Amino acid sequence: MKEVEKNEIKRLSDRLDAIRHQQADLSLVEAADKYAELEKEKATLEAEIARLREVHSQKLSKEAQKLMKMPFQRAITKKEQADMGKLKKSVRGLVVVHPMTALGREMGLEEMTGFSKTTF
Repeated sequence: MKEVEKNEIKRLSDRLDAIRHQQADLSLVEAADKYAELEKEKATLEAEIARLREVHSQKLSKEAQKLMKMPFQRAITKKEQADMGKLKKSVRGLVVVHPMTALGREMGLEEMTGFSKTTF
């Protein structure tokens, strides 16, 4: 489905990036005005996108936030790692997140993790 949502995060990023590079060219000495307002525009851009990303921190993501409040869960031993195929099917579709992947690096995971609504 793709959703195109990723294009929007790229957009607001390009906005702030262009602003701080614009303030790279602008010194606080030569632009004790233009640089200062751009600091304000920045300050509010942040405050906004962080008000948004506090909604999206308290509720980190949809899936993520529910993975955190899951009933039956763990980080999977090498024993059930070798048996991933019999592991995931018995649970009736388990949810498994890898540590070295970005999602696992960000949520803090140093081990292969699993999660479900069903026992395992």
